[PDB]
Amino acid sequence: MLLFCPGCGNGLIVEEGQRCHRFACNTCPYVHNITRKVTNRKYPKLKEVDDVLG
Amino acid sequence: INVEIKKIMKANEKVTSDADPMWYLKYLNIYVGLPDVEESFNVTRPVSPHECRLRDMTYSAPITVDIEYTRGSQRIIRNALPIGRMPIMLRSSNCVLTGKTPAEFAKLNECPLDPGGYFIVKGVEKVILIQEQLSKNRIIVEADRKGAVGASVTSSTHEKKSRTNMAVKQGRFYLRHNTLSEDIPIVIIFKAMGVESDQEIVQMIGTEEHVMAAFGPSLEECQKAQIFTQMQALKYIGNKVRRQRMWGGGPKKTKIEEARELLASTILTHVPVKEFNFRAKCIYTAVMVRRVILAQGDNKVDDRDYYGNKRLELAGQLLSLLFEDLFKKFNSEMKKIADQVIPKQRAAQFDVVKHMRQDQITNGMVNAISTGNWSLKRFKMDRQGVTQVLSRLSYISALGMMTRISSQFEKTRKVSGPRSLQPSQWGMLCPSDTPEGEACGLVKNLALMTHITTDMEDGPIVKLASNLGVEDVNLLCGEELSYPNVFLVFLNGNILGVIRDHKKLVNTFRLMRRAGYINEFVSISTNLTDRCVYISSDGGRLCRPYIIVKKQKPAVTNKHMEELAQGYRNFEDFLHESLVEYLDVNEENDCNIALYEHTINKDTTHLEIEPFTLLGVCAGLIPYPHHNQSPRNTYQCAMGKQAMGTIGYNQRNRIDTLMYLLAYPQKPMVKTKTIELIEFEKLPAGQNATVAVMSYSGYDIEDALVLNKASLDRGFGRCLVYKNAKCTLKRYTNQTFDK
Amino acid sequence: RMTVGKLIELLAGKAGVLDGRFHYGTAFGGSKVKDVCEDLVRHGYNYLGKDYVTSGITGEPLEAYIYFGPVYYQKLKHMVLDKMHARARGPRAVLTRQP
Amino acid sequence: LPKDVSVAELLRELSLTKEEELLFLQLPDTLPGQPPTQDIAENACTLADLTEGQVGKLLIRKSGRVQLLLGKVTLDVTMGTACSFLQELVSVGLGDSRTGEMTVLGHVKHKLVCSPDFESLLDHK
Amino acid sequence: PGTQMTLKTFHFAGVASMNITLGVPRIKEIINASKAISTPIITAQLDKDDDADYARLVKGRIEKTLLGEISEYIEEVFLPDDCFILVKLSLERIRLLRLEVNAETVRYSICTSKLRVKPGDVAVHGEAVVCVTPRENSKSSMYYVLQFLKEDLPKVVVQGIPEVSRAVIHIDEQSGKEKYKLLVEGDNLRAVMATHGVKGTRTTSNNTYEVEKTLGIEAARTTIINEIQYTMVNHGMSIDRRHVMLLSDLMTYKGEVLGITRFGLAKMKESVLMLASFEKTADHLFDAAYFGQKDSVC
Amino acid sequence: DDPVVQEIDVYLAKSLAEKLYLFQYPVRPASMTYDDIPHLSAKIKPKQQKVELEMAIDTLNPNYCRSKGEQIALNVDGACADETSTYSSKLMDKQTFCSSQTTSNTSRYAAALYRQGELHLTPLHGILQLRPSFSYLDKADAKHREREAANEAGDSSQDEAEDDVKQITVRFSRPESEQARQRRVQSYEFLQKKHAEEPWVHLHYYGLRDSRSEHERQYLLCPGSSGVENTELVKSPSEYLMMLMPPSQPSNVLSMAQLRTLPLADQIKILMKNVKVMPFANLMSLLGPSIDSVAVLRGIQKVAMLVQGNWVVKSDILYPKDSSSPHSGVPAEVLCRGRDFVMWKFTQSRWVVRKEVATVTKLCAEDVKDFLEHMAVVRINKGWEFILPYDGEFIKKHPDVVQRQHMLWTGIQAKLEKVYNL
Amino acid sequence: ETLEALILKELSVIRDHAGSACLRELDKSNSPLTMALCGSKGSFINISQMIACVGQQAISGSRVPDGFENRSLPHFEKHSKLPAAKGFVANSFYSGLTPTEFFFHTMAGREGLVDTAVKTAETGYMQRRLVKSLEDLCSQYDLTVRSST
Amino acid sequence: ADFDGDEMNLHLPQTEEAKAEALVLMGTKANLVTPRNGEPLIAAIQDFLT
RNA sequence: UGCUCGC
Ligand SMILES: Nc1nc2c(ncn2[C@@H]2O[C@H](COP(=O)(O)OP(=O)(O)OP(=O)(O)O)[C@@H](O)[C@H]2O)c(=O)[nH]1
Ligand SMILES: Nc1ncnc2c1ncn2[C@@H]1O[C@H](COP(=O)(O)OP(=O)(O)OP(=O)(O)O)C[C@H]1O
Ligand SMILES: [Mg+2]
Ligand SMILES: [Zn+2]
Repeated sequence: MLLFCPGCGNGLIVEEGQRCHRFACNTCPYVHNITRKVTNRKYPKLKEVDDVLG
Repeated sequence: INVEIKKIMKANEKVTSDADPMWYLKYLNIYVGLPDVEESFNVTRPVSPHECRLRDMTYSAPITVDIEYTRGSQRIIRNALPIGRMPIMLRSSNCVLTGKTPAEFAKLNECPLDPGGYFIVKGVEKVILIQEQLSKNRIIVEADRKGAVGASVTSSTHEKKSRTNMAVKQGRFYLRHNTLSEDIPIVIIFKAMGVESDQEIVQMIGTEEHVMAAFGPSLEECQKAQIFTQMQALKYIGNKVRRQRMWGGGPKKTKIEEARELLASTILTHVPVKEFNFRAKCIYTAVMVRRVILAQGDNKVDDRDYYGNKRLELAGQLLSLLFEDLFKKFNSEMKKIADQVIPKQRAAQFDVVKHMRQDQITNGMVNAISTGNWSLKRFKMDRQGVTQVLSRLSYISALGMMTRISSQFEKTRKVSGPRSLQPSQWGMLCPSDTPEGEACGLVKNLALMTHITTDMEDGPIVKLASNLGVEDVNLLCGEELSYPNVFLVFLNGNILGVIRDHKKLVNTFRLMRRAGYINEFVSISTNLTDRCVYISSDGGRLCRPYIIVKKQKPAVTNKHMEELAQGYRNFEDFLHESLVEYLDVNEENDCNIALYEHTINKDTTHLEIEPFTLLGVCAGLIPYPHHNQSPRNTYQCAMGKQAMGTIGYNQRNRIDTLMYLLAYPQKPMVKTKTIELIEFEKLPAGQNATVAVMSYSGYDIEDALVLNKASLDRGFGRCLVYKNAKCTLKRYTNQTFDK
Repeated sequence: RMTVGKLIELLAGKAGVLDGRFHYGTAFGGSKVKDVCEDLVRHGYNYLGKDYVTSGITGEPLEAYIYFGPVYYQKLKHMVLDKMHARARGPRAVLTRQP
Repeated sequence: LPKDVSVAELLRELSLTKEEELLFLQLPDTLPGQPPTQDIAENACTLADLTEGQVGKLLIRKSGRVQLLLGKVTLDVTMGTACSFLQELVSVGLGDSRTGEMTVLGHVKHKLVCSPDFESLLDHK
Repeated sequence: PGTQMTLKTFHFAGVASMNITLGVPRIKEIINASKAISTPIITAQLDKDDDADYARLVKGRIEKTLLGEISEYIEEVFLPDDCFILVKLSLERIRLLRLEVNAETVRYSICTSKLRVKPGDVAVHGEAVVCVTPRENSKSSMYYVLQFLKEDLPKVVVQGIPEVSRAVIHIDEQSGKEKYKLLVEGDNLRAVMATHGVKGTRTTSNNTYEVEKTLGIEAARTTIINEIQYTMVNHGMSIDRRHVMLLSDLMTYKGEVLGITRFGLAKMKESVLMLASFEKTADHLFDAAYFGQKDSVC
Repeated sequence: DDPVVQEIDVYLAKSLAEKLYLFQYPVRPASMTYDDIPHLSAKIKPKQQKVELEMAIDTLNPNYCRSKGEQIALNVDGACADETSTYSSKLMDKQTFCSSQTTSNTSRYAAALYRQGELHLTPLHGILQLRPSFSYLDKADAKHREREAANEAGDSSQDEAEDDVKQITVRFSRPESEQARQRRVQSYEFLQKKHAEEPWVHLHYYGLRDSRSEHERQYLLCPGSSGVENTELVKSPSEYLMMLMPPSQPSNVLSMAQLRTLPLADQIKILMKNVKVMPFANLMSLLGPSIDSVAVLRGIQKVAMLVQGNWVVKSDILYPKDSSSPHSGVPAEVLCRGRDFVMWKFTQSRWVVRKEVATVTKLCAEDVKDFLEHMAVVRINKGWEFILPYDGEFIKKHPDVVQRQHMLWTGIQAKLEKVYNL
Repeated sequence: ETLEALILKELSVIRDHAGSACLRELDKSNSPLTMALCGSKGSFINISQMIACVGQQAISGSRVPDGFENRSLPHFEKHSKLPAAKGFVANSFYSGLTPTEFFFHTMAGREGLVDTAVKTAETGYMQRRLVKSLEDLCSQYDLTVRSST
Repeated sequence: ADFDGDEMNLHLPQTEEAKAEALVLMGTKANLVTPRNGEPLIAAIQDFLT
């Protein structure tokens, strides 16, 4: 998903610190360590079994 | 000639030169007067339009103006000093033909049934066709050549017109303008226009999951670069700015300043910034990005042929632009003459009166009206075919040509995209009347019952909108733009604000317009797909009168029609009493119109006045046109534009290069109500013959007809052809003359 | 071409010249066919315009009735006299010596 | 979250609970009054010209009607744009020309919009 | 007949879909001999024309199927130890569409023209689970290139011909037997013929350039003749076969299909005067003056 | 739909009219507040309101990267300069929030404090949007530029004393053209300098948890009785509508409203010119019941005549002395004589023959047809009949007017017999 | 698209059944029917249109597109896919066409006109190219077609 | 043609050889069928079929 | 050169 820093509002990227993977902003020292699993499903559209025409 | 010319004169009331300060030329008031002829030696004389037709001269009136200036620092005033000659349109306010009786028309050798409205220049009759163009200051979402669904906005102010585009060529939105070397990401422009937080940008774009998924690549591309502040974005933009070929003057580090000026003034001119506050411009570009994102899914691509986005320029606006250009050129020439004469001539103080050439404006107007090519360098408009020779084949020919409308496409190729008959032409333009040939579909005719709106003051509209609960856009963030119940209200392409429960707003605005506190030509429409409330008040829009229907019963009753027939009330009384109102194409898009009384249902808002008003003037001659095929009606209109018959009551004194008259014209037996309205029965263009439909002698195989010899011998079909032969005996430079 | 409007106009014009009236061919309206048919049957003519006609050449009646009626014909500016053209050797152009 | 209505809003603000609430309502440009001895002209009459005390009543009719009787005329009150960002109503009092006090009065959650009932004003005269 | 052709519509040739350019635009595309044409049609015959299962199987074999079209969900999971993208294949939809695609085939589909993904990055945990762990490439790329994968990971081809965009199962309802054929809206005839279960001996195509490049110049001539005759018959007007045969022979007498445009006309003809008179007058005249090419009056 | 419940009163308070500001954070949701964040200072200007908050953020929290903090602190400021430092320590400790002005006038906006049975309104002196400002990066870029200049100067270990004496480059104070002067005035740099000319004012922060907040919260209320009749706010709905909507500033040209705005005599004249045939009751209904009948009668007696109980406009009204026949061009006096003869024939008999009038008046067919169409209709086998029926009620109600019109018609008949030799 | 096809099928059923009924009820010696039988001019379709019922007005092989928002004309309801609201002409040329039917017929006529206008120039250019390319070939006496070279 | 105002051109050869070639190759009786498919174009028309 | 037409 798209996450933003509460401090300045810029987009957060995922990097690796010294202990664990964390969300971080490129314009402020704000970080956020990941505790549990985080997922972002999209559920793409499944191509239907097209009918035989003619 | 009564309002716009005074505004143009006021806009350029004072002209002065840089050299020798405290010198100026101030215009006070300009007059056009009555048409006169300069034949007499330094004396004017009233001249009739027929005399101008005979003498191969122009029918114009002297444009004079009263001024005040400084010759030797002493104020000198002139109360009546002519400066040009404006060609006077026939049957206008200043035309001699207006307010005249048919007897007085006979005294002036002019037909009372002549439609007028055409200029007479050098003896020829020129008509300025109604120009059709796309509406300005409007977002257009369209697919590109490669299939990319982008956006375009042609922001046009009184000074500059700039078309800025936005593309999604690589999954991210780039903004393209003629003042930028390379298209730059939209997020950089967002950061340059004051809003630096990406969260605010995303909120302004939209809060839908698919919207964020589509806008993700743009944010990623912006984060790839080190652009995070307004200064960095402005520097990046200035790096993409190219000088207009070594603009005169020391730059002195104008890069960031040039970028900010292009963002504030050049980009999105119609969106105004109070004092370098791009909040409105940010909201506008965010709404545009949201529209592009929404259109990138379901193919809801807007169509150019929709006449709700079309504008019609009459002769008034064209003449206003031309007069403004000519007056600016005259002022520049006067300033140049002053700069050249005043500082070095003599103690004899220079005065503009000795240099105010009066032939400039006159020659400009005459050439622009006669040749028909208009070249406005101040607006960079190069148009051709604006004026056309009035066709005097018949009365129907001129009457139909007077209500013609040309297309901006200016046919040179097979477009086949505006040539189609769009359903938006209902009640506004004639569907059947079109020239058969290469100009099929791009030259059209107005309907029998139609009107073209003018410009309004737009003040009370804003006041009523602000008083009706429209929240200011600067007070709230863009996230409210993503709510399903929040509807955007616009005004001539400018974001007027946001609103909730737009039904109440629309009903109150329509009721206020019906009451008379708002101009009856101000249109209001609602788009539920985009959730946008459009308020249109610019001129050129097509409107049509419709009877208001409230609760399955029309407001117009038999008593009102009886009062109208007896003369108690007029159409203006119907307009004021909330009985009949004008509807625009955008407004009628949301309204429900009933063709007849029996078709009125519960969900009906308006009633059609008369269905046969759908056809135009030429199509009105067709008896029982609904029983025939549409190509037959088109061919009939085309041939009736060439029908032979009488022209007017002054056709004998009239001398044209080619005239066709009928010996014994007869009015038709099966006449349409349009014929009675246009008074065609007074000037017929045909004869009634006892036709028998049968095959005879095989000399009528394919479309041919057999004529009776005795009928032709007794005057049937007898015609007269009048040609003109003109010769000139002019005096040359030497004292010798043609004899 | 399916020009039934021409037949309706012919019938209305015949009825009008019979009863001394001017029928209306207004779009999406006008005089109906029943009214002009009644006007024709009242004046002693056929209710469909077709009348008994004898051939002028042979002097014998035609096997089928002929559809007679007043039609508003209009002459066009396209004349054969103005469009007739014939070219002799004649003049040629200076640049390219062609007609 | 379903879109609430002003009538039920006030009902739950007074009947369901008794805690006070800070609201932000938007009044029209001109109020149906005259500036009292303010040296004039039919100019705009805002709250800065009116005095303290009772200036109007709030009526809640049936079927969800929420009106504001400000004298002879009656406006209608509707729900404004549902703001979700933080809005803090504070008092910035400059008691001294060199040092002032900023007093956080509370938080703003709901927004109201007051509009003239133009239909009634038109059918009246 | 071009003037006689009305440029009609609704002529879907019995399938009620697959809008194909027919008429004057079709004749123009044929005579221009363009390498890429609009709406290319390939007719493929089946070995088992009576079985619908085999028809759908060969359709899935030939039709390009993206990863997102078969995967039920793709989620970027950021575990405390590592972050990676997990793709769940919908085996139910796989067996419904009869695609011969498993976790191993999907893994083999990855690491092909995707930022050079190493084979160790992609892994398989379950029967229909694919785990992708990208690494920073140091070419202006970090771990937060995961998003880039999210932009194109579902858009990777796992089975089918990349040039093939859409293939449908057409059926002929002859009274003797109802047979099954493939209608492919692609621009790759060789791949369609090379696929298993497709009777390549009776496979035709509309693009004359592909037929020329794949089956020779005579097959291209026959295809041109058949396509022109079919396009002419579609409008109800008939032309003698000798005219279209002469046209195809003129287009295919130098060993290469040369169009009627200025380029093909220059490659075929040699007369300088005709090349100058048709198109590009000044260019052809100056080139002839440079070459000193003597032009006869033949 | 009656006001069954919730008859809440509305009070007004002017205590904090000039001291009430509205701060909204477009990037901070309402869930998270700044109550726990210790603030440090607030810069503000009385005129051209633009407040800049300076707050403090913690460091020992796990949500802070100390390495990136040291990096950004070394980037924005110098090594150990500390003369003008955006951060006191070697870490990013202070945060700046800048305000943008939403609108110029905030008179239509008000804060509403709701108590049990009452709603207190307080005007807002200004509304500003607070957003996280990025100003340390600009100072960081300036310091990077000065460090680049220092590195350029340090290309050599020992720099000789440069003879870079500042030659006197005093530029001409050129008289600027008015267009260029307007461009300079409208420039962004000039506006920013004008804004910076106003001195800053420092303010301390008092949070919601502070007792001063609850102390000053009572100022939004006003001391007053429950029921008080407001002296103002007493204008009628029509006056309110006129206030909120101030104004901008054939012969049937004038509409009905424009007619009613004219004096009664002009109204009667225009109505008789337009219709030319109408009863007295219809005129009374059109003009309105609020107008006395005697005035309407006196007005119509000057521009109309009595024919068979109805009123027909006079001939001279339709045809002024300078007008002429639009069909024949004859003077208006002959038209008036002919119309008077037609009206006299109608008074004598209800049926009028067109041929007799054409023979007597010696006028053309079109003029007689226009004269008859104004007051008559064609009846087959009977000629021309007056369009309105005999109105005996008005005759019975006003016998004196009938006698006056009778003697006037006698005089007109004498004149017509003298002229046309009847 | 299935609903569109079904509605077109039903309208065509109405049209063809009305035409068959008109052809069956017509008596011999009828001049339109006589000229249609011999094929000199016209056909049964034109007779059915001018006598029984006009067919569905088709633009680009489909019903009338929605020129306005979610509807072709404001005289019909929004999202209304009724036959009369999409181009069907219930009345014939004899009984007279309603304004909407006349507008749809004029749309179809203008579409045909612009189609022919484009076709003229397109086929002119195609003919020019084809003749300029093929004018060199000639049949020799040895029964072999050879070019100019 | 349809005899609704169509203008047609008429050329006169100035050579006996050209006249003979026109009469033989372009004779009306010798071009009764089109070379496209051999169908006869010069045949009966309206008012001749009926 | 422009434009309105004629098929
Ligand atoms: N504006 C304008 N340009 C013309 C006119 N006649 C010719 N031209 C221009 O001249 C070119 C064609 O020249 P022609 O019409 O062959 O001139 P011409 O008829 O041989 O001249 P003469 O030998 O004097 O008869 C065009 O490209 C036009 O731009 C005209 O009447 N007005
Ligand atoms: N631009 C053009 N190019 C070539 N020929 C043309 C052009 N315009 C008209 N013509 C001539 O006119 C003829 C066109 O008539 P056609 O289209 O068949 O009937 P129509 O004009 O549709 O008449 P209806 O409307 O069917 O009564 C054929 C052609 O020789
Ligand atoms: Mg023709
Ligand atoms: Zn951050």
